[PDB]
Amino acid sequence: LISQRPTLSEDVLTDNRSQFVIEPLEPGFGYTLGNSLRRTLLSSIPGAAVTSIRIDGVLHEFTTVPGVKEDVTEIILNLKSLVVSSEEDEPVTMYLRKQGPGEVTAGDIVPPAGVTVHNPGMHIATLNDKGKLEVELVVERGRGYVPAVQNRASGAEIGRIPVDSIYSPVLKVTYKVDATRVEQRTDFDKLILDVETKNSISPRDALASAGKTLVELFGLARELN
Amino acid sequence: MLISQRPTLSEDVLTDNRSQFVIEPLEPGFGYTLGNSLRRTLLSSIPGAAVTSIRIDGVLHEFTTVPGVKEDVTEIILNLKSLVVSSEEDEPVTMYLRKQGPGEVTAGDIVPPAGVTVHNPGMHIATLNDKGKLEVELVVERGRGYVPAVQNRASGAEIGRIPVDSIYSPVLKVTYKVDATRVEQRTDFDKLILDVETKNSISPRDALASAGKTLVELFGLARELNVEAEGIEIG
Amino acid sequence: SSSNNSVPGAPNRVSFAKLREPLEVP
Amino acid sequence: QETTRVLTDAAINCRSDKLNGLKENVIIGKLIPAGTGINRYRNIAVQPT
Amino acid sequence: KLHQCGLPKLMALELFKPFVMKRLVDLNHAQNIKSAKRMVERQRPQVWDVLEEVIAEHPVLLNRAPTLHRLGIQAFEPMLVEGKAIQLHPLVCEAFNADFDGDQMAVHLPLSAEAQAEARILMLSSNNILSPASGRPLAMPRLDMVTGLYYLTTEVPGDTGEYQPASGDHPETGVYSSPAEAIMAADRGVLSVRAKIKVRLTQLRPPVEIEAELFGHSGWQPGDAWMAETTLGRVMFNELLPLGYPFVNKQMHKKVQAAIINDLAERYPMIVVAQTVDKLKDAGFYWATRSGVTVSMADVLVPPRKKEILDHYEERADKVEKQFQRGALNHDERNEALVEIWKEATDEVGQALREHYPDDNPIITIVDSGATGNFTQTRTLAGMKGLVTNPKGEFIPRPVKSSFREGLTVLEYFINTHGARKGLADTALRTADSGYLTRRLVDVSQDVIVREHDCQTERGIVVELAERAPDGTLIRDPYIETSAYARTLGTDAVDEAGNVIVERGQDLGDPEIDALLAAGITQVKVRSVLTCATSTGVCATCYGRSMATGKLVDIGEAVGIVAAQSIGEPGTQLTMRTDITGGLPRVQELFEARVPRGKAPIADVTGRVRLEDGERFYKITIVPDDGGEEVVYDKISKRQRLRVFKRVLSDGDHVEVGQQLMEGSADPHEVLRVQGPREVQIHLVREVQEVYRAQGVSIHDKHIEVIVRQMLRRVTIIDSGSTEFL
Amino acid sequence: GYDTPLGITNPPIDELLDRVSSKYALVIYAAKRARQINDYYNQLGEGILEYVGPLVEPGLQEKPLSIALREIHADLLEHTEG
Amino acid sequence: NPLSGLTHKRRLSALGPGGLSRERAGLEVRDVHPSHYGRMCPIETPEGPNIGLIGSLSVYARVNPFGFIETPYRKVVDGVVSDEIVYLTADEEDRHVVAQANSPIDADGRFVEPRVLVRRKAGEVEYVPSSEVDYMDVSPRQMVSVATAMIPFLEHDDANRALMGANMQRQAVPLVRSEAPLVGTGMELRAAIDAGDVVVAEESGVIEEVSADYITVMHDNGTRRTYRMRKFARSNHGTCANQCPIVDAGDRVEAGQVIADGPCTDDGEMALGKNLLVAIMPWEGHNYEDAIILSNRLVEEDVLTSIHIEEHEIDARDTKLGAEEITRDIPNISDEVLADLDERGIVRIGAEVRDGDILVGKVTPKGETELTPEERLLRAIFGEKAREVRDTSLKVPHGESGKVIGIRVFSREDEDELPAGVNELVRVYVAQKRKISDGDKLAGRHGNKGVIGKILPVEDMPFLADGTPVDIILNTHGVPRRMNIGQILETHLGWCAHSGWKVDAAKGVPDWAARLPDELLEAQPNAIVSTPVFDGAQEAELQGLLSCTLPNRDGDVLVDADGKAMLFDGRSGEPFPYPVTVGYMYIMKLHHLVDDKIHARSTGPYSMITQQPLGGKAQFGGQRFGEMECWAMQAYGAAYTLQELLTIKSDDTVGRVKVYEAIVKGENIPEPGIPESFKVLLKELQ
RNA sequence: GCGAGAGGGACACG
Ligand SMILES: [Mg+2]
Ligand SMILES: [Zn+2]
Repeated sequence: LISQRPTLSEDVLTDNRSQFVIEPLEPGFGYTLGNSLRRTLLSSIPGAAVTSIRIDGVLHEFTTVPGVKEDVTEIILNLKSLVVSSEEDEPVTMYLRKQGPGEVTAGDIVPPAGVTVHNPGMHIATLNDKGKLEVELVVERGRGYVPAVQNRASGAEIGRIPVDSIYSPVLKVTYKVDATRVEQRTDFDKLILDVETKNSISPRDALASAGKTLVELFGLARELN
Repeated sequence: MLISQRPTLSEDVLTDNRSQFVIEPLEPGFGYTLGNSLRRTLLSSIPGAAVTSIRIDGVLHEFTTVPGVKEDVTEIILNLKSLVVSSEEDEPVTMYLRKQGPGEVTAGDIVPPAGVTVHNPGMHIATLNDKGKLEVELVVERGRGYVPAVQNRASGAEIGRIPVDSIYSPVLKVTYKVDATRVEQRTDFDKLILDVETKNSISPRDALASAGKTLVELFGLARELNVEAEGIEIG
Repeated sequence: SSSNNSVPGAPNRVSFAKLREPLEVP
Repeated sequence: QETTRVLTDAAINCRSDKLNGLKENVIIGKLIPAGTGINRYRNIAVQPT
Repeated sequence: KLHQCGLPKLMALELFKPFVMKRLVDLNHAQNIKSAKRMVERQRPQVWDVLEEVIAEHPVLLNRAPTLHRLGIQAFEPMLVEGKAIQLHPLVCEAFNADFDGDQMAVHLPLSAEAQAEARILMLSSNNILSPASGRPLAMPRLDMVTGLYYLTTEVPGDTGEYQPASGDHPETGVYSSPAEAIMAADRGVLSVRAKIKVRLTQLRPPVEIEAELFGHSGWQPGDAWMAETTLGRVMFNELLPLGYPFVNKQMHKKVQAAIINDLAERYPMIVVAQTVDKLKDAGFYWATRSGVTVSMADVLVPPRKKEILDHYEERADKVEKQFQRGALNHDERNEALVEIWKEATDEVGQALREHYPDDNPIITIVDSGATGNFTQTRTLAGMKGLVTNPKGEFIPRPVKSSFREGLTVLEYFINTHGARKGLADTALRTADSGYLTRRLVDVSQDVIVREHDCQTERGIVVELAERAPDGTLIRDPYIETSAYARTLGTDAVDEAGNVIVERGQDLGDPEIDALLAAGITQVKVRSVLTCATSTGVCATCYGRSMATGKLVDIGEAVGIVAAQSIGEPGTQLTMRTDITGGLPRVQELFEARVPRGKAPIADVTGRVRLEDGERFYKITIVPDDGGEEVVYDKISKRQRLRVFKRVLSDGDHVEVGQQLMEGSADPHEVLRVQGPREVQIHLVREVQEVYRAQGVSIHDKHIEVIVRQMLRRVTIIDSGSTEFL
Repeated sequence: GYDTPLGITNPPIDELLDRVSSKYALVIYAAKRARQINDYYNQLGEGILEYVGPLVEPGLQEKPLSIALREIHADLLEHTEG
Repeated sequence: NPLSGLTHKRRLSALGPGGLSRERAGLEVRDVHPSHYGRMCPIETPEGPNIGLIGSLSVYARVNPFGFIETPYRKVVDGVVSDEIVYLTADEEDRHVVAQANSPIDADGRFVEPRVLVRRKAGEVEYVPSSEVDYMDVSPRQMVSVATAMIPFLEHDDANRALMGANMQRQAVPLVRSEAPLVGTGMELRAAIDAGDVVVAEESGVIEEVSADYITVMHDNGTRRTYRMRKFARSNHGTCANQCPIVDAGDRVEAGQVIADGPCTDDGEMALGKNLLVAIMPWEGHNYEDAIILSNRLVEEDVLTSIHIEEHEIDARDTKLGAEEITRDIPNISDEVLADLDERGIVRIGAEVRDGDILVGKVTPKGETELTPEERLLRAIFGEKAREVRDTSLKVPHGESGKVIGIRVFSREDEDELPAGVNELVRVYVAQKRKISDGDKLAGRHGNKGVIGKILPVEDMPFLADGTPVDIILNTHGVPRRMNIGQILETHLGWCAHSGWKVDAAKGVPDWAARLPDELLEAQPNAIVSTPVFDGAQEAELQGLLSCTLPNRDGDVLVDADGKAMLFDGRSGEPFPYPVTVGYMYIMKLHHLVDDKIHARSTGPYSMITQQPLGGKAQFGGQRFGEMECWAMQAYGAAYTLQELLTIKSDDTVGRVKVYEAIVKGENIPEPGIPESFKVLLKELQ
């Protein structure tokens, strides 16, 4: 009977991704645990993302703002890569204004206190001498994928453009087990998990949240007698 | 975040040692993420004890049959292997079996020293005839999982002792499935249905409790990085 | 000569062709 | 098939349909004389013991 | 589950609108019916709740046009499913002929209690496993399930965990105490699911031989224990079968599964068969995913010896062309020679590919598991396409010589397009023709329905049932599932005037045929629908077993429509022959009693024959033994060929009353006139069955017998007597 | 042996068949009994006639025909053929 | 899509006035005559009851002045394959002798081998020494049409599946992004610029201004031209027609350059669909028998989503009693529905609508009506109008919803051309961003059609060692028995293109790469390539390119030399015991979406002639229960269900109402009566 | 709330 409990060691490969190493897992409890954490990471790590935007010069998603090279739907698609981190659970609103020629990027937003944009270098659109963009985005906390909330579902005005929301800080999770499996039967697994997030939260926070979700979930099994 | 619907856990007894646990309504797809983990922990995380090696008097090279017994060596090894034992000492304890004369021999003949116990004395092992004598020494130890027959690494430590496959785990068979209960109103919450079957040593409820304990330990190893985290809470 | 060359803004779509085409498509 | 010929010669013969076939009872919307439609079962009476 | 079908909520709400209206009006959710109507039309949330409440235990009929046969429409238990597609159980696909590449299906809702009872009892999918045509199962696993089960139950020698019996140094290290221990060892990477092990099973009936060897008479298996050399795949499979079914221990080819499900259908209640089929489906899918069967460029192996044989046969073709250019033969003969040598070459290439391919290759495994495809498609895929047909039907003698893996050239592809487009157009026209034939049969035989349990008529047709062999043996007649099976004996069977073997009125199933063959008797007099004496319809006993249910037919069965649909289903699937017609048109002209386009006159009297071999015409005369007259013949071109028997009709040969003098298709009218209704009935049945077996389609004869009975109801009148008759 | 059936397959049909002669008989048997049950429920408030509404423990909102078929399973009915 | 528009033109319909019809069409006129080579594609054709009758011109074919279909040919003289193209009709073609397109000329017009495959007079194919050859095909793919020329590895597919792929390439809906194919053909670009929708500069110049609506180019000499973009225009079949610029203010553009894209074009070239990661294993039977299982990413990231614009129409006309008017004032209806309507009827731009919502508030004179006698005398005293009207407004059909794009109003007051008797005519456009859902039809280019059985979450999908989930999983049993093994080769070459490659030219070059063109021994990731139709990547080249498949980011080859990969199961966690074939496949979104197919009826309009329910999805309509279905019911023996389906569900005009009332009240179903259609038959016989 | 025309989907290769 191997009397050794497992541990957890972090290895910071880069800023946005890192490898955690849990060992020694019980023979056969390798791939299993890795997948049980992969699912949790890709599914239930709460985050923030833009829920609905409003542009003064348009009323729906299928038109064009004057001047801008892209069309409202292209701007929606480009504003689907905006990674944010809101603190206040309630909905918040942040504005954006640009006049004259130039490249409108994610760095030109004016988020209120608490919330912020973590990739100023993204290209949102391009304007010209006639360009004028005035867009207010709404950010709400949530988890997973929820499609756009309908205008008539709420009391939204005509100018509202609901946008489907994908709150998921994690970006890519994988794993691999290196089991010694020596002939002396003192065998064990060595789960090397690799987690990469989209700059919203470091992989430490995502894995901690997954562990919290799982510890709380399995309370029912332990909480029986 | 508040789940808004706490999963429950109910059971339906099938036999004295068997159960069909139901967990409902788990989130989508929180039926496979934990079903396989619970299955693996049940199978190979609940400590137990069992035989590891045996030496039989009268047989040293002829590993087929044994004198004075109507059975053969394979039959004896099969019978001993499916024998339930509970122990507390970590080092390999040794046990003795000896029956002289004709008749039949069960799991009640093996004398257990202090600490080791047998939960099924009435289990036929072999039979003897023509004033036959059977004398067999067993090695029993505690552990986890299912260790195959350990190769005799020592050249001559146990000339008369042969190793054997060993079933340490208390739970013999676990299966699981999921469903799509209440697709519309409840947005397709999964219903994990575990079917667990265990040795007498423990009821399946206790096995699930131990599986939950070890699972919470392993998954809290992840939780002990950023305690002020955010995640799903049943509340 | 890989790629369809007689179009100005052609993306450089490298081709496996072994036989040259004497006649461009009408 | 051959609606004109059969219909007109039936008219000349003044022939009468008995309405006891399987396709004849489907046109007029009656229980087909087969399966659950035959009188052996259509008229079965059931009452508690 | 096999009795369930998904149903989108958007469809269930509209179908069940009045029901949900009533249910929610009862629940105060809407004050009056009009308010309920507005609520459901706007789809307020609680509606969904009530919808489920009503939809539970309420069958709905699913149908897919064309409704070729009875199983086209089946009753399923609905349930709400997200999305907008009717989720259909896979095992019913073969019944509907439904594939999921864009099909659509229609859902009807029975209303009255009679309609609901009919949907639940008569038409429920779990109650319709066997086809109504020949009794073979249609709810069995197919394609992915068959591949998964074949991978599961196949045994691979030299695999990890194998039972090695070496002794002296250590035990066998292959035995396992229980399937629980073996699955535990398989979850760990020790024991492969397809490794020869020895388990100690205690909840599965042993094979019959082991049953007699160990227990003898009445070993009650769930408690006892017995050793079994097997593979854990087979052990896991046998847990899917019912408890009492003996351990099978065979590689689960599709035919083996067919035999197993036939045995289950015959010997067990339909509910058990449905549950076993569902569990087989689940295991088949699960182990098809793990089977690792994938198709890749690397796994489509090419035969290494292609070049040498291609050069050999190209040299032979060059020689044939060379001697053609020297005038050795005409163009027809040289086209024949090229076609022959290239057919031989393609057959050889197929053989070489077959011998070169490994055993566990994905393509060879898929074809050899019975799941899909035939080896010709693999030969074309790797090997060579072979000969290709011109639009007229002749063979292009080139031929194509590049496999689809190697890639055809421009002209070879162009040549292939001929056959492809020809096949498609033929398919459409044949579909139309077979539809017309089905309509005609259904309209000529609908009024044949069972009416009496038994007419007690002593008459009955005869069935050959494994004729004698020249050396002297009982070689089973190949086509027995259609003729002898599922019929009731008209007279008892005896051997050497000994004890009775099978009494009159026996079902005559497979055990019964084995008893017959063991006793040595060959011929059996069995009742049929031809001899049934009932005034209206047919008596139940004469008809025999109902193929679907498996028991004797009911008193209300519409056997006529069942027979018509059975004969019209394999239509759209008969190919013609490359003159004696032998395709669907042959069936059409045979069932229409047409004068055959290739009549082969049969004699009308026995005795020696004066042959007069006619040139551009013919002439035959049979010396009558009544001596009445040697009925003379002429106008028969010098094209037909004297039929071959015992020998081919020779000068002075002793002919019979129906010896086909020449070759061709005899006429039912003349053979009726000359022999009688018995012989014309047997002639019609034999020809229709032969045509349907040219394509290898199995139809039980009793459907053809129903149609042929409906042919010969009427008699012509020669003398009116004195009663109103023309 | 018959494993626990569910939904529309319960009670097992093959056990019902022994309580009748042919499948068609079971159809009409159950349908007429279901009409009786629905009629009891529908007009229970007033002076019910010879309709003997449910005989086996009815479900909370068991559909009439289901109660009927279960009754036939428990040998709680009799029939006279046409 | 542009391909369908291009292919409808160039189509050759063998039926019409002065030509044979389908019933008159036999089974020899539909074949592929040997004279179709180079003049009519033998692959592309409808597969319904139109096979052979409807075809398409080959790529190089040109029509003679008289009407015959010519074909270019390279005349060979003295054994030298000159470049003197000459156009021949069928008569000249079969008069002379023609060699195959792919013959090994020795870089000077002389063949290598004596025997070359030659087409003789009467369509025969034989081998002839290189002395009698008189003409040569200009190039391979001279036989195929434009639609079929876009199928990569066509010479490995079968004629049936090639035909299906060619037919299905004309059905893809235009997506929102329209990524170009990783593996394609040289025909995409030409087929795109000739389709017409790709906006092209006629004369060179320098870009002056760019915006979503216009692209203003400055030419070399004085003249400026503002190309007007076509944004969100409804095509004839309901799809979108967006054009987006692909140039900036500083670019200079040569004459004939692609200035802007169309619906399905990506920087000039045709893009009918998207490249998704494909695995070729049978996954848990959800992808069973042509069913395909996608990943939720395709829904999350809008990989496969299309904008569909539906058009609704209503006209106010002069009625017998007066005129029809459209106003916000409407007979009794809750006021909330008027919230979306503007002051003058038609709804406001950008307003979401659903089934049953009002699009055009319309009323018509109710008819002659009777006042109560006291009301009538009081109204005569008033002189008041009846003010009756009856509300009949444009409401969307069931199962329709989405934003409102445009309201186009036509009135006689504005001096427009309207049909006589119509005062007002207003069009409303309603768009919906249809995602990909269960049952929507997806198909590659080689005839691998299939509906979407299930859309698994991203987490429970097979993922490579890198952790990238497979976007779609195709069954493996559908490949071998259809002889369309180009989907596998397309998969392999797609992986090679996505991951790039670099042939090790350290010791010369590998033998298999001897004939490989230069600047193919290396290729960066996402390096689009092209395999022409009948001259493209060989099997040996594919094996070689898979041998060198340079690692993505770490030291790791996800897909080994066999084209297969080690896949980790998404649910069980453990890897699949054998490697799986993974790659990138170009699959498309066919226009057979479920939302257009699902239908349900319980009560609707009825035919007045015979009182059967109406038919079709446009109206409510009920599914036909034909003769064959009734035969099946009779076979079962279900008399009562047949009576139900034929009597009180369809024609018992006195019975349908009773059935509705009985079900609503919960009573027993009434007994059926006599169908009205039988009464109609009786009256007609009389 | 019918008719004609056109296009299109689904339909056994042993
Ligand atoms: Mg289909
Ligand atoms: Zn009879």
